[PDB]
Amino acid sequence: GAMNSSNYAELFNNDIKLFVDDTNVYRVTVHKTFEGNVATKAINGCIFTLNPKTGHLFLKIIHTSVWAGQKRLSQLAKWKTAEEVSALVRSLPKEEQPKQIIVTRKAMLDPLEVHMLDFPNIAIRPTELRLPFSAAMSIDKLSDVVMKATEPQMVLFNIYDDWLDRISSYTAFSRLTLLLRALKTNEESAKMILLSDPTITIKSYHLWPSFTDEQWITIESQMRDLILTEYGRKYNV
Amino acid sequence: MNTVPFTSAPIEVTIGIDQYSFNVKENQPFHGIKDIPIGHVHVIHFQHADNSSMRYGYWFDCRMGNFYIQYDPKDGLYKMMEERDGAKFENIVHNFKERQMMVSYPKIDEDDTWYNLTEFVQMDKIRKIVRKDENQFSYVDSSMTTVQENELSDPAHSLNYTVINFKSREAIRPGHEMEDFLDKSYYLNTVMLQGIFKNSSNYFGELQFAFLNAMFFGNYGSSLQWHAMIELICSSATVPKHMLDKLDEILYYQIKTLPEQYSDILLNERVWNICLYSSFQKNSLHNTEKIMENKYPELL
Repeated sequence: GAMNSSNYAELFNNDIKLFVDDTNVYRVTVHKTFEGNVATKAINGCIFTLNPKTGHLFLKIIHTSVWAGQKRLSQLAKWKTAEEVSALVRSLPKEEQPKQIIVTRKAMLDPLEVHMLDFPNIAIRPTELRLPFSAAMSIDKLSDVVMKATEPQMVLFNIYDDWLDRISSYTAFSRLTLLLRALKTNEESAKMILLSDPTITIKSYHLWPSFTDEQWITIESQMRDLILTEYGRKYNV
Repeated sequence: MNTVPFTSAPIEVTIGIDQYSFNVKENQPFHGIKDIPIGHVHVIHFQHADNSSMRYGYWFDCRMGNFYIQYDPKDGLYKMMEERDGAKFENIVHNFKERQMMVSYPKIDEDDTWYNLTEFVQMDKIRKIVRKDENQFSYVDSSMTTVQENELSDPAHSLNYTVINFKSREAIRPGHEMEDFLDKSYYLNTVMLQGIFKNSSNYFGELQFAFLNAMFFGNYGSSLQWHAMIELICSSATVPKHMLDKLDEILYYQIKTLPEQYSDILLNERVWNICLYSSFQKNSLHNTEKIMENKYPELL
């Protein structure tokens, strides 16, 4: 059944699982036409498929050509996501295939279930958590590779950089969700926090800056402050 | 016109014959039902006065044999049996008719209800859904589960309806996942009609039989089957025009006949709202939609 606060530690046990987030699959800019009507122009998107235990991110880039001549794109986008996730699972060796796939949006359940009929032992699960994976395109290196793509492409990342050398998966996931929650609530401020000290850099092979343990505590504290502030504003409290 | 004699009526019981029903008192001199129309299947059914639990009954066709009812005090129910001695049977019936101890199948001449509810129902198909090959009639009751229910436990006592499952490999062609899930025409027309049922008549027959078992015995798996077979048609974009028109008639008489007070449990809100208002065939069931709106607008 559904993944929630109560069974949260299950994410970091030794049963392979993947989160699938489809928020950024179908992306458009809305604009006016010469005649003064409204039209959309699609831009490249991505499926965000993440092992929360290991940090392995399967970033399937969705090139705008996949929508050409198609109708009901927001509905197609769910099925295209399900198709690509099923293709990913089939591409993996048996011992790497997940035992569970957790979809961040309930509308992915039926599309993914139907595409995974060949895998009856892989459980498709919703979640009650409000996870911030939509903010993945606020990570500069992920946004860059999606926008530059000229054809469908899968790009592999570790979204935790080297953090697991020093911290556990639970703590790594907590840091990731705090970072993404901050970038979602106030991207400009979040990004200011992460880069304010020019001496801390992002390794070529990493996504986030190379903070010491002590600097991560300061960073994490700055992100929580950002999130609470915004919240009182949003709600006036 | 045929007759189903009763040996006796030792326990107080409400007896149904098709859409009609009579209360019989303990040891009342009831000896059966005469003037049963030839040409249709029929169902005689029972609910004991002391246990309003387990409605049960027998599907039969008088053209296939001479059948009677006899109470069994060991198993505690009214049992249908076949009398093979034709002369012994005619003599029993004639005596009971002479003593006027039989109720008459009370069909109004203008009334096509039973025909309309059983138009495609055939005894030979009933006997494949209800497997008990030593009898020519078929026992059904409130508690019997379907093959599909069992998959999700005694198989001899199952209702072997055709399994329909919208998220199954049978329903979904590899490579046509979205297409086949959103437009079930392939599953309806190729898998089910051409493949399994062979023609629309056998499909409607099973649909009608599932409804009748839901209505007369409160059989929940039968209700599930009835709704599934409706939903599979309504969720198909491509259905023969003759099927849609017949479906409207079939469902109209089913909704017309349903007890008004049972709409809460025998009618699945999601299916009916989807079928009448969202599905491909939302505009193809005028009679059924009109009677549903005037008779059960709460459900919608």
